[PDB]
Amino acid sequence: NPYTEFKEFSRKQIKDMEKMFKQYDAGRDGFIDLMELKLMMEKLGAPQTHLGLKNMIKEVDEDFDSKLSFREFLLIFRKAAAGELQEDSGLCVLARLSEIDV
Ligand SMILES: [Ca+2]
Ligand SMILES: [Ca+2]
Repeated sequence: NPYTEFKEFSRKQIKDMEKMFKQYDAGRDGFIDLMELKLMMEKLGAPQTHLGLKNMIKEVDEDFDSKLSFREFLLIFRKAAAGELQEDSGLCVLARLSEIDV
């Protein structure tokens, strides 16, 4: 339940993040993998290097399967709002360029 874990976000914000997550999960498997993340960053207008994509995932990949669950996607926005993302890092750019202002 993301609504009890991520209290810093409104329901509308979480739903918007859910909508974006689902947009880029091309295979409907419930995850964003590296290839899917590559495509998302391309379509946001800020393509990332292969290693940069890997490092983006690694920062929030709590179950070490090299792909992002919806919970881990939310962790990106939590980190952005906790002041923990490095200036102009891939994750910072993702959070900025999404329509979601946390
Ligand atoms: Ca997927
Ligand atoms: Ca994972």
